[PDB]
This record gives sequence, C-alpha cells and structure tokens, in this order.
Amino acid sequence: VSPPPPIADEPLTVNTGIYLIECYSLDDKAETFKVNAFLSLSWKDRRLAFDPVRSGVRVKTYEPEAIWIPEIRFVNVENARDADVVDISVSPDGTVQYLERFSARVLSPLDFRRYPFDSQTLHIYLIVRSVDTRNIVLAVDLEKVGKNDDVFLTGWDIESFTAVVKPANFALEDRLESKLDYQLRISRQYFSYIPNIILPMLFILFISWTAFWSTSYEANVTLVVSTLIAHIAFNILVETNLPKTPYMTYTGAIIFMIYLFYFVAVIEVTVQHYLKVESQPARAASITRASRIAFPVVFLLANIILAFLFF
Amino acid sequence: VSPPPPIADEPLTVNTGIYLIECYSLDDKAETFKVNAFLSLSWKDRRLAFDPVRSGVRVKTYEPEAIWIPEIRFVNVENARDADVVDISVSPDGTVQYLERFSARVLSPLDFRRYPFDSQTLHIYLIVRSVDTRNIVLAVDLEKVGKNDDVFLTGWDIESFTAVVKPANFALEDRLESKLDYQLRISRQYFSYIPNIILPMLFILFISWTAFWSTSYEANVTLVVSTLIAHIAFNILVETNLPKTPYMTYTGAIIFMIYLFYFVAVIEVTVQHYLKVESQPARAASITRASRIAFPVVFLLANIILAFLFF
Amino acid sequence: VSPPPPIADEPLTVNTGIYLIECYSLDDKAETFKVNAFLSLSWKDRRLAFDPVRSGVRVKTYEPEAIWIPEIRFVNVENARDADVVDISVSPDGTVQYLERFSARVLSPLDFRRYPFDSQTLHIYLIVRSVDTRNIVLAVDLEKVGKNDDVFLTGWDIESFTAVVKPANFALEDRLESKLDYQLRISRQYFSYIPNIILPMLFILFISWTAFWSTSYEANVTLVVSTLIAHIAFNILVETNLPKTPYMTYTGAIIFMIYLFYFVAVIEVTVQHYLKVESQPARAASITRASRIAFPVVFLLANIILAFLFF
Amino acid sequence: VSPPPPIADEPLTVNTGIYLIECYSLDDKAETFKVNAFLSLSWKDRRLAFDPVRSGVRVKTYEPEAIWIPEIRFVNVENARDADVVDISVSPDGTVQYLERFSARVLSPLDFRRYPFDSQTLHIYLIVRSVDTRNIVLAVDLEKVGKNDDVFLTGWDIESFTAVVKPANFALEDRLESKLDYQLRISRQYFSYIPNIILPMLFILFISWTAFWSTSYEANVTLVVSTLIAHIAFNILVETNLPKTPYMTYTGAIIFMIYLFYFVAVIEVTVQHYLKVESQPARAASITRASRIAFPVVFLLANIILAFLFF
Amino acid sequence: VSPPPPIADEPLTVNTGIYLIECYSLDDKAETFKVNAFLSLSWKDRRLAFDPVRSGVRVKTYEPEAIWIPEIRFVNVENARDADVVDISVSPDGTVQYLERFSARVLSPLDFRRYPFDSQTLHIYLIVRSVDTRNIVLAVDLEKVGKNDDVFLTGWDIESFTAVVKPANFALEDRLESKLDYQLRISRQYFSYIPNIILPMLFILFISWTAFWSTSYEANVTLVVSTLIAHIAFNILVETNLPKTPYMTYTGAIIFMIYLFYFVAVIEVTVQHYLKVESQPARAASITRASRIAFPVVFLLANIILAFLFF
Ligand SMILES: FC(F)O[C@@H](F)C(F)(F)F
Ligand SMILES: FC(F)O[C@@H](F)C(F)(F)F
Ligand SMILES: FC(F)O[C@@H](F)C(F)(F)F
Ligand SMILES: FC(F)O[C@@H](F)C(F)(F)F
Ligand SMILES: FC(F)O[C@@H](F)C(F)(F)F
Repeated sequence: VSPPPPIADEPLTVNTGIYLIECYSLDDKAETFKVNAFLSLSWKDRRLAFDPVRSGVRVKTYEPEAIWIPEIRFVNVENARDADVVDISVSPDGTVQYLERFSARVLSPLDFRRYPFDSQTLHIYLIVRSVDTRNIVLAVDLEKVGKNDDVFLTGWDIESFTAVVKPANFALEDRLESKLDYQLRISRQYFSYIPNIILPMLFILFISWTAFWSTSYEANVTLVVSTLIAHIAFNILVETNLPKTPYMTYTGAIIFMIYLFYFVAVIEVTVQHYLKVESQPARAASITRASRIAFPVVFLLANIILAFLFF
Repeated sequence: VSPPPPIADEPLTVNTGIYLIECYSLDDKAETFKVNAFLSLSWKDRRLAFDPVRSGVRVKTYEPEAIWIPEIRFVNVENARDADVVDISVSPDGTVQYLERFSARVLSPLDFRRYPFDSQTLHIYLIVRSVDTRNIVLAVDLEKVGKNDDVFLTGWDIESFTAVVKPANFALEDRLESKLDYQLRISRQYFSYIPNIILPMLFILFISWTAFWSTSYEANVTLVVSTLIAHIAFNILVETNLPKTPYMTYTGAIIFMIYLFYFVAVIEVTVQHYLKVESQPARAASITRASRIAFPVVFLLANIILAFLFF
Repeated sequence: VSPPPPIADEPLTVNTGIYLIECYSLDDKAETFKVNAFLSLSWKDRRLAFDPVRSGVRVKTYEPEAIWIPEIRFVNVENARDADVVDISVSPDGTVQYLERFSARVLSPLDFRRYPFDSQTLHIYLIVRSVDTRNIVLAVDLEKVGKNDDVFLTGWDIESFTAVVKPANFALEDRLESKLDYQLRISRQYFSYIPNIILPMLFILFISWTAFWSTSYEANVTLVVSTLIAHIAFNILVETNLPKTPYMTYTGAIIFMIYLFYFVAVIEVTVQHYLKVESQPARAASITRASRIAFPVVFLLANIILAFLFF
Repeated sequence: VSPPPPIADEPLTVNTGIYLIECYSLDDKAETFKVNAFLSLSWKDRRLAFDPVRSGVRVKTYEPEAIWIPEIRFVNVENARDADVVDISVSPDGTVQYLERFSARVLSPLDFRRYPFDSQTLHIYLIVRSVDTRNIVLAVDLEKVGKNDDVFLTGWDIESFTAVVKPANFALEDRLESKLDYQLRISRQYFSYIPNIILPMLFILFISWTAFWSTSYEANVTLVVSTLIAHIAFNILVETNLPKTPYMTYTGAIIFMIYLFYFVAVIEVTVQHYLKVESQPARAASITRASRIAFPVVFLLANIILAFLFF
Repeated sequence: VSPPPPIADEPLTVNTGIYLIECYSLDDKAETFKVNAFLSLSWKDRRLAFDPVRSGVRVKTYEPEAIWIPEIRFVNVENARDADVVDISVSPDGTVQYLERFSARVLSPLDFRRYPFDSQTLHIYLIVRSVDTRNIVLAVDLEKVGKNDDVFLTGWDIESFTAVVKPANFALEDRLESKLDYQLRISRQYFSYIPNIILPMLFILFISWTAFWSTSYEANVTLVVSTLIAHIAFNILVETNLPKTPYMTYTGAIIFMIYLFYFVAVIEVTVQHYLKVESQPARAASITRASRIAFPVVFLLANIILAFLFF
C-alpha cells in the first residue's frame, strides 16, 4: 500500500463530498459546533482493475487496510474526526468509491457584532497533504455535497451548505497541501431574546423613569438603584452566554448605554432633592419636567443612532 | 463476506427490534436523552443454511467477523453507538438472529409550547444503506420491540415505546436508504413546578398587590420593586433550564405577562402618589380602589385567555 | 470456545461475588454513583480438567481468549463496565476461578421523601443470558461479597453491602436471563444541612417576625420582603441540588409552608398599617399582639404535623 | 509467560518508584487530584539472565508482551491508569528495569477542619495481588521516588513526596495482597481568602454595627437586613466550593456564628425602637450604648475561643 | 527495531519542529490550553541508507512499526497527546523525516499580576529519554517551527511562536533526558473588561458618592449599602473567572480597595447623621463638604499609586 502512480505526470485528484446528517451544539462562548455527516471520496487506482467475467463480481468491496486510501483530514477540528467506513466500492477500471460517516467538533469563529440579530458562515476545511511519490489534489463532486431536510440546529436557521469548488493549494513544511472550504450559512433565531431579555430590560429602565413624577428622594433612590441592580443582573446573564470580543457588539453597546441613563437619572434625582432642601423647588420642578421628555427622547434617538451604526 | 445473493431479485429484509433497558438524562436545553437497549437484527443468508438431521445441532453460533452482518446505524445520534455483540444464532434454514446491547445519546427535538404541562414523542431512527449487489430493507419485528418495567426517566412518565412498521425508503447519494422510526412517548411530571416555581411566583405577585391597600409611596415602591426583582430571579431560573425557542411557550407567556402587571402597578403607585402631592386624594383613592379589583380580575381573565390559546 | 456441555441436563451455575474497592460520586440530581470493585466468577468446565501428577502443577492459568468465559453484564449501568482481568485459575477438576477489577456508573433511583434525613438502598444488578446449547444461571458465593474498610462515600454512611442469594430467572427475547441483586445500604450524613440551610432559613424567618413588635409599616415591609427574598434564595439553592420528584419531600414541604408564613405576615403588616391610617390603632394593636403568639405557635404545630407525616 | 519461580520459597519483590511530573486539578468538592508521573518497577526473573562476555551486549531490551511483568494497580483511582511503557531493560543477572509514564485521577479524602488554613496528605496506594505459583511483595526503591522542580499544584504548596517503605500485606479474597502508601504533603495557599472572602465578610458585619449609632429604626432595619443578605451570599459562595462534611469546619463555624450576631443585632434594633415608641428613650439609649461595646468584644472573644478550639 | 548505533560515540540528534494549526480553550482558572499542530521529527539512521541508482527511487516510505522512531513525549500535558502519523520518508543517506499531527491539553501557569492587561508566555516542553545503547538529544529545525495565519485564540492576541534552540539536558533516574522549550507569546484582549466590568464598577461607586450631597440618612444608607451589594456581585463574578493566586492581582487590589471606600462612606454617612441628631449640623455639613472632594481625590491618587506599583 502506497499511492497509485501517474499515467503521465498529473497530480492525484480526490473528489470529495460532505452530506450533513446532524448539526448540534453551536456553542457561542467556545465558537464551536458539532457535525455528523457522510464524507465521500473518489479516486482512480488502476492497480485495483479487474475483469467482472474472470472474477464474477461487477464491483469489488475492500476493507480500509486492504487498499491505499488518501489521508484526508479536517483543519478546523478540536480532535481527529470519529469515522466509521460505510463502504469501499471499486469498479473494474479501478475507480474507488469511498464512503464514511463521521462526527467532529468544528472550530469556526463567529462575528458577534449584530448579536442577537446576527448571521454566520460556518466552515469545514478539508485537507490532503501531498506524498513524496505524487501530489494529491482535492475536488468537489457537487452531486455528493448536501444535507438532510431534518438537519436542525437549535436556535438557528440553516440557509445553505455549499462548497467552494476551487481548492486552496499551497506549500506547508516543504510539501503541497490541497485544502477545500465547506460553508454552512446560518442565521440566529432572535425571537426569544425579545421576551426574555430585551423587553424585561426596557421595562426596568422605564420603571426607573417614574422617579421623574416623584418628589420623594428616598423613593427615587430606591426606584433608580433597585432597577440598576436588575440591569447589572441582565448584563451578567447576557455576558455569561457570549465570548469576550475585542469589538463592541450591538447588544453590548445598548447594555452599556443604559448604564449612562441610570447614572444620569441618579444625578437628576440627587439635583432635584438638593435644590428642594436648599429651598428652591421651582428650579428642581423645571429640571424634573424637562427630564420627563429628555430621557425618553435621548433614549429613542441614541437607539436609532446605534441601530444605524450596526445595521 | 459480502451480502447474501437474491433468490429472485427481491431486497434483503432485516427484521429489527429495540428493547429499552435504561432511559436517562433527558436534557431539555440540549434536546437529548441517553438510551441503553438491546438491538435485535434478523435476516436470511442461504449461504449459511444447513441440515437439521445430519448436523445434529439445532442452531449454530458465529463470531461477528465470521459472517456477513448488515451495517445498521442510528440517524439522530451524537456519536456512533457503543455496542457489544451479545449473541449470533443461525438456524438450519439460514435465518440469522443477531443481538447486541448498545448505549447512545439521542438528538430528539422537544415542543416546549405547553411546558411544564407538555408531552413529547422521542425518536430513534434506524437506518441501512443498500449495497451494490443488493437493496437492504428494514422491518419491525413487533415481538422484539419493548422496554423493561423498571425503565424510569426522572421527572417524566413513559407512555409507550412503539415502532412505525412502514420504513421510509429513499435515495441518498445514488443509493437506497431504509429508515425506521422508533417512538418513545413521554409526558412531563409537572407536580414539582407547582410548589417550586408557580406558587412562589404567584405569592410574590400577590404581595405586590398589597400596595393597593397602602397610601405610603415609599413602602409601595419597596413592595412592587422588590417583588419585581424576585420575579426576574424566577424568570432567569426558568429560562436557564430551557432552550431558546423560536415560538412562545406557555410558561414564557405567563412569565412575560406578569412583567406588564408589575409595570402597570408601578404606574398606579406613581399616579396615586402624584395626585396625593397635588392635593387631590379623592381621585387617587378611587383609582386605588378600582385597581384592588381590576388587577386580580384582569390577571384571572388573561390567564384564562392564555390557557385557552395553549391547551 | 463454546459453553461447557451438561453432564446430565443441569443448568450452568456461575458463582458470583462483588468486592467494593471505591465508592464515589453519588449524584442526587442524576440518581447515579460510581463504583470500583472486584468481580469474581466461578464455574465448572470439565473440558479443562487435568491430572495433577502428570502435570506437576496444582493449578493452571489461562488468558481470557484461551477459554470459555460467561458473558456477565450489569443491568443498571450507563455504559458497559471498564474491566481488567486480574487472574484466571483452573483447579484439577476443571473449576474455573476468574477475577476482574471493574469500574462502572450505576443508575439507582433514590427516595427523596425524607431528605436530608433519608437512607437509600443502592442496587447493582448482575445478569447473564442463556445460550442455545444451555441455561446459564447466577449464584452468590457469600465468601466473595464484601467491601474494604476504607470504602467511604462522601456525605453518606455505608451500612451494608449484601446480595440477594436467589436470582430472578425470566425470559427476555426468547432466551432465559438470570439476574442477581447486589444491595448497598447507605444513610445520608445530614449534619451539614443544619448550620448551612436549616438554621439560616429559620433565622431569616424569625427576623421577619420582629415586625410584630413594630408599628413602622415601611420598616415592616422591608423586614418581611427582604427575608422572603433570602428564603427564595435558599429554596433555589436547595432545589438545584435535587432532582424533580413527582412526590412532596420533607424539605420541600417545610420550604413551601414557610412561603405561606411570609404571605400571611405581609397580610398582617398590611392590615395593621391600614387600621392605623383609618384611625383605629386599638384593633391593629390586638391583631399584632395575637400574631406575636399565633405565628410561632402555628409554625411549631405545623412542623410537628409534618415530621409526623414524614417520619 | 508466567511468574519467575522461587529459588527457595521466597516471595517475589517488586521494587517500586513514583516520580511526579504533573500535579493538577485538586478538586475540593470531589476530594480528587490528577497526577502524571513515572512508575518504575524492578524485579529478578532468572529465566532472562544472560552472559555479558559472550553476548557482547551488557543490557538486553524487551517489549511488554515478550516477558512476564507484574500486575501493579492503584487502589484509590477512579479508573485504571493511562500508561505508556517507556522502556524495559534486562541486566545479565536477570534483573528487570521497567519504566512507564502514567496519568490517573486519585481519590484522596481531605480534612476540611482548618479550611482555608489547612494542610493535607494525599495518598497514592500501589498494589499487587499474589499469583497461584507465588507471593508478590512490593518495596520502595527510594532512589526512584521523587518529583520534578516545576511540579506546581494551583493554590497549594507542595511540602513532600515520600513513600512508607513497609508495605501493608494482607489477605483479600483468599489471596495475598501487598500495598504501598505514597504520600504527597501539601498546604493550602490561604492568601486570596483574606481579600476575597474574610475581609469583605467582616466589613459587611461591621457596617451592620453602625446601627448602634443610629436612632432611625427604618435605616437600621435596612443596615442589618441588607448586610445579612450579603452574608448569605458569602455563605452560599463558600459552601458551593466545599464538600458536605459530617464535622464542623473552622470557616463553617465562623460563618454560622456571624448569623447569631445578625439575629441578636435585629433583636437590639427592634428593642431600641420598641422602647422609643413606648416613650422611654433612656432605657433604649443605655441598651444601644452597651451593644456598641458588647458586640465587638463578644465577637473578638468568640473568634479567640474558636481559633483556640481549631488550631 | 532498536536505536541506530553510533559511528564514534556521539549522541543521536533528533531535529524537531512544531507547526500550530489550532489554538483554543485557554482556561484561566485551570491554567491550560488546547493545541492542534504538526510535530516534525528528523534524525539519521544509517542502517536505512540506500543507493538511489540500484533502487531506482530517491526516497523511501515506511510504516511506523517498520523502523526505529524516537519516543518523543510532552512534559506539561494532562494526558499523552493524540497523534496520527502523517508521513515517514527516508532519503538515500538514511536521513529520517517523520511527521505527525497531534492534539494535546497543555498545562502552562499564568501570571495574573496584571489581569486583565496581562501578557503570557505559554510553554510546550518536548522531551526524549536516552536508551541503554545510546544518548538522544533534541534540536530545533527552525525551518519547521511555525503557525498558520488563521491560528486565533479567543480573547487573546498571538505575538510569537518560537523555540529555545538550546535544549535543557539533565539526568533523571540515571538516564539522560533532553528537553526543548517551545514558547507561545500572547497578550490578553482587555477591551471587553472596560464596558462589562470596569465602567459598571466605577458607575456604582460614583452613585454611592451622591450621598455626600444628601442630608437624608435613610436614603444614604440605601445608596451606599445597595451599591456595595452590586460591588460584591462584581467581585464574585471576577473571582469565579480566575484561579486562586498566592499574590495580589491588579484587579484584585482595585476590587479590594473599593471595599474600603464603601466602608469609609458608611462611617461618614453614620457620622453626619449622628451629628445631626446631636443638634450640630454645622460640623456634619463641613465633614460632608470635605468628603465630596476627599473621596474622588483619594480614589484617583490611590489608583495612580496602584497602576504605578503594577505596571
Ligand atoms: F440590547 C438588546 F438588543 O440586546 C441584548 F440586550 C440581548 F442580548 F438581546 F439581550
Ligand atoms: F406556568 C408558568 F408560570 O411557568 C412556570 F410555572 C414554570 F415554568 F413552570 F416554572
Ligand atoms: F427542611 C429542613 F429539613 O431543612 C431543609 F430545608 C434542607 F435541609 F435544607 F434541605
Ligand atoms: F472564616 C474564615 F476562615 O474564612 C472563611 F470565612 C472563608 F475562608 F472565607 F471561607
Ligand atoms: F479594575 C481593574 F482592576 O480590572 C477589573 F475591572 C477587572 F479585571 F476587569 F475586573
């Protein structure tokens, strides 16, 4: 067992195909996903040619160890894939048709900029390193790239599973490597973030704003501080489900902006009380009256500015 | 070792049967469960037939490697099942009776719409891909589908373990695939949600409503805000034990609706105080008196509307 | 290698023995425990008998693959046990003495009714399936059932490790199955629950009762609500360390009952203030005075009733 | 391959040695640690003895399967160790020098009594079970017991890695067993507990004591209750990182004692207010004045008593 | 298969090189990281040399088992690396060129002193133990040390992957051990700590300082205590994501220092009220006025002192 030799001096083409069966565990924090799929491989090995007449059988079946099989590996995996050889069929000409079912944890970075309204392009990079006797090249057999209809990935929508037909051939450690890019396009199902995080966060903020219709400092201090604590809780909850990004996320921006609102409202509440004690409730009253409009207006404007910057 | 050949040109029938031994780890968030069961396979291989009289042995036992065994795989699994071959028995007519005990982590989506009063149909999909020499078809031997009496799945009730007799036969990557659907029907034991989540959540809400029998703004602000924080806690606790759904759940709806109640009660408490400071306690008094009835009534009506929509 | 044939037509007795080495990870939520023990198997295989004299050896040693060894499996395990064959000894009469050291994750349900003052009976079910040529039966060699003195199971006391001598024989998928029940009797070390959960929970409740010696509504609302939140925290902490039971637990009952106390105390606090505002502090004063005795009395009575029902 | 036979009727001495390479994951809750070390085994097998002059070679090499190797196992492990045979060298007299590198998860109970100022003695128990032909005995080759300089165990100090030279020889299931005790002495790096848990816990308690310099019941109720909630948080945080002990820990004692302080302070704060409302501020004033001294004094005395009992 | 013998009496040089493919899971608490890379080994084995003319091939391919391959191990790993042999090529002069792709969990301590503004040097220690026939020594083939462009480590910046050319040779259990140090230089992406932890922590502290512009003790007690609770939350959140260090961290210092600020502010708040009740608001007023400047000034100075000490 060693590579099939060239007729002329051409490189060996291994036709590939990935057919998704299962998609699960898209971990945001880890930027990983688990995949269970069929990996199909085809190449001509003339050494394996046979006469169906002389051997009875139209197609021969081989055990992995019996024949030369190309060393196909995934680039962006945690550990080497768990594979089970489903079948190895050889036609009389020596054309090998290899099928395996595999499972792997794929490392694919995510762009959290538009979270939870983001979409992603997951990658599965197939690779072959060239042997000494001959160069091995990868190719996509589009007939063998797909996914089953039941492929669901919890809390995401699957747009497309396609392969970039042209491999990336390059040198690595004094040998040629032929790499293919399989692309899984998905979009996050943002629905649940609305009643679980967005609306509750807004409600608590709006409740803080009731202090603009109160002259009671002690009640205001309670209203603003208490809701700020509930906001910290939401911030912590949100940040625990996301990885630490070197960029500002849409969600991150909003969450942060809201802190400034609580801070300014505390200042207002402090100012209003200070003036009242200092026997000038007229100034205080006009500040409070302005705030009642300013706060919602500035909040609504700021959000428009943000959504614009982010989308 | 290669498939047994057809007498005429009929497909090979593999008689299947799953007998559950253990059911555990139904993870709601992951939408997975662990299973430990017997997998029974039975097909005819004439090449294995023998004389009952001349052999003197009623049945013959083989080692997996000695004979051709169909490649049965599960569709909705995380990784390929962990199997141990228990026994392989061949009768004189060449009927093969294979038995293995396996363990696997099954991927089966759940409908959270009626949580925690929901019922589910877990699936275990058995599959076989046809070979070049012949088409392999799956069949259910109802005599070999079951579960042991002790099979308990913590916090769930096991209604039935049945198999859809008619396999789904279809082409996949230029070969035939025979797929069977094993169904585990279960219903959630909702009992514990009542004293742990439902009642405490109602209690805290009812406690907020005591502010309708108080003229103290500062005490009211404390009553409503404090309980709202306890509600956020329950919401977080509930949402951490559930996956992110693209649909509204019964629980989710209730939890959300309750936020509106806390918000409106804050408005009322603000309104009542505002009118008191503005020297008109008569208007305030009639608003508070109305609220005392409105709040429970609207709450009770809203819940009826919801339960109707959901059940 | 195939089963030893019967002298008459008797079944094959496999003498068993489990000797515990390690006991760890009793997971309450999962209702599992890990075990590391010796498994001893002994049966007669005449085909291996020898003359001690012409051999010049009292005992013969074998490698697993060399001889027929019964397929013993555990019923209530997550995955098939991890075993290492320690030693296989053959006496002149063909008596085989097999020893292996194994590790396994055992599924054994727990009765949470008396938690944290509960005791449990963990099970380890040994099984063997009968073959075509003969019926394989299990037996307990009491000389080979035990545990080492150092076997400790964190936060539990080990009472006894015994085996039910008479195996449960039954047909499962047209073959007789012989099952043995090994029983590990344990009792929970309740000590720590007293200073960590019980007493703190009582302290916070008693602190709520100080509102019966206060006329300040605003301070009372703070006392009762604040402690109720600390109670919710204890409830959450307790419920996270336990599985969801379809029955009421002793702890569960107490925890729940206490909610009613906080609810009623809120009502009292509301009533007392309402009467004070309504210019009738005499009625309020006698209600508060009654509560001061009622609350502790009813609490103490309720607990007596509960402990009775549960123990 | 079978044991080397005795010259006289002496037992087989297997000289052992453990050389630590890595120490990690000391889990307090689990009472486990992970270890990566060299395991060295040496014994005389005369059958292997050769001539140094004629053979030309002064040392002869073997593959595990080629020769008899004693079955050494660890007692206090979760699962059987992961080992890689490094080398097997045989000297002219038949002395075998076996070396393997292994990794294992060790089960070793901890004494939480002095936490976080505790020290521990971790154990690694080596064992050998005697065979039918001969008795196997373990011995410590002190030249082969050690640890590398870089062996660090996060948040612990490594004092010593020594072996108790005299093995524990005893009967187990009608055979002899020889057991060695390897001891890893460590002491907890308590530093971080001071600014993260100790001081914050004291600060919140001292803040509660400011109510002894306040006549405002409503402010006092807030001071004492709020800090008690922060104490419950610290208690929960501390108890989640420790296993459930049947004994009282130093930390446990302090944490609990502090609850009594919050309870008594609540009583004081209630008493002071009650007397004030009852128009006798002189009695109240002298109670508060006494408390100002009593509380710190009793706290300081109680801690001295505790530290004494525990250290 | 045994080591290539020395021409003179020189040690065997094994030329190494690690080429990183994947970098993930830098766990701060565990002080571990996962790595997926190519391991390249090259040594001369003259017993394998050949004439390119007679053989008619300029290279020779071998299966691992066919030839002698040095036992290279990693020092700082949890368990032995998961490796797949990619290729083994022999040149005419008997120069062996080995390549494997491996995955491992590396134990590399981190210096938390400057967190979250820290940089780290991760280590990968390659080792070889010399055999009886000869001494093995490791060397770096700089042409074969690298990383691919896509190598990203979430929340960290990869500065350099270099190897210390000169191995650390030493005696370990009477044999020579040659050790190489591969160094991965990284710097933490501190960005996210600013809007998620730093700023919110400052905001809550600044909000506490509004009590210096209030005469309301009850409102002040609420402001300072409530924010102190939010600070405890941040402290807990921060400490859960870090290991327990025997040294003070920059973050740790700040977090702790801030507690003193809350404590002193409580004292001030208590003093101011005490003076007011004692009918001397003039002294109280000047203390409060001083605090308004003192607090921010001392805070700003203290931070300057700290940043200096730490950077
Ligand atoms: F700010 C919101 F739009 O985004 C967040 F708050 C999140 F994550 F969705 F909860
Ligand atoms: F019924 C709703 F309130 O949902 C809650 F009860 C739940 F989910 F069960 F905890
Ligand atoms: F109810 C009592 F038994 O105590 C419980 F609440 C406990 F111990 F926390 F589980
Ligand atoms: F009480 C002291 F021993 O410290 C404890 F509170 C601790 F370390 F925080 F757990
Ligand atoms: F405050 C600085 F010390 O850094 C802190 F904010 C941190 F690490 F982010 F928690």
